[PDB]
Amino acid sequence: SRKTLVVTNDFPPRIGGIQSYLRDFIATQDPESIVVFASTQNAEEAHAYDKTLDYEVIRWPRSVMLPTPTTAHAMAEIIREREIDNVWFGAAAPLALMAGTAKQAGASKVIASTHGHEVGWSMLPGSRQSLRKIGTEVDVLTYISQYTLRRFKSAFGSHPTFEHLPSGVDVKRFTPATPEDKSATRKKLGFTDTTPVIACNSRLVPRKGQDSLIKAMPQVIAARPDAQLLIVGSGRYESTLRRLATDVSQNVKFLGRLEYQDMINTLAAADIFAMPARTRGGGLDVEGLGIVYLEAQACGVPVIAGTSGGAPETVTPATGLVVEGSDVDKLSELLIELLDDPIRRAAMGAAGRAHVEAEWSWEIMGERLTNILQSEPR
Repeated sequence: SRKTLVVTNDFPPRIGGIQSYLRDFIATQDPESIVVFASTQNAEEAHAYDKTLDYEVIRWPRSVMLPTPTTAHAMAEIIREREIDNVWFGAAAPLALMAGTAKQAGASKVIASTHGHEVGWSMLPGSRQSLRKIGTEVDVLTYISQYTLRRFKSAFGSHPTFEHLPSGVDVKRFTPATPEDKSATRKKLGFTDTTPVIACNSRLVPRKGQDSLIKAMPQVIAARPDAQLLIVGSGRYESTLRRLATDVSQNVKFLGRLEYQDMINTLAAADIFAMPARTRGGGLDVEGLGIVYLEAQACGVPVIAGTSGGAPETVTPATGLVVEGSDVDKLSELLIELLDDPIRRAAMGAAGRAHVEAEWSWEIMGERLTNILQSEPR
């Protein structure tokens, strides 16, 4: 059994995408084979959280962990003292620059995780050479999607192996609603069993395409006058969305950021999950993990996904439809068609559930990580 040190600037109790990603992947592993070396944003909250866990977390008493000589030496000391076999950098850039030190300290395998923003036109000076350095010293680079892999090109060079490691989804928490619960959820929203419901769970930013959905609504309600769009989440773009929703305000609900279970109940009672993510910000504002699509499929709800980044990779033609987010006419058409086709929706939702069970659960994804951490070095 190989022992892994996870070196990361991103770790709970701080909330975020990489925090959730690492927290959940670590949880799939044998706790005796895991040590975490993490930065500390709040020392009292960090300590309280670490007490709940069954594996060691060593806190670096800095808000930000940086690849300095003293951080390198501190890491090296942990590698020697805890007899570490693997060093897994939670984010490749910049911390995986300490990979050389990790190996000198006794680690026989270095893994580094990418998240999709390492390569782009806003890259800082020195960054391309850093990615090369990281590449030569890292044995396994994990990547979240085929899209990101393509975007890297040969930035990391010829040494590392690339392993696909997207997020899993908790298929026990996200689960299809019973008819009774679905009816009760709808009643609490002020709807009935026949109300056409489109749900969108996501941060309220232009990228997620809540604006596209709102703009499609006039056409959708012309076909289905009682159709309801549920916008679940919070973010800077809220006031724009509300402005955009003015002339369809009776058919669009802003539910705010909902409590976890309430959000699941709402998602599971919907007819369609729709998030037509589009790529913006000169190509730099792109969809990464697409977790909301996985959650929807786990709840047995048909999905409308955008063409942005790795979003299409989370669905199959059997579970969802991919749409160009900026094509509002095509979006409303797709929405109307699916709302008029309950038989297909039931089949798409059923296929959605089967798809996440077979390829997206934390049990399935956990196996991939176990292989990376427990295999002999190349």
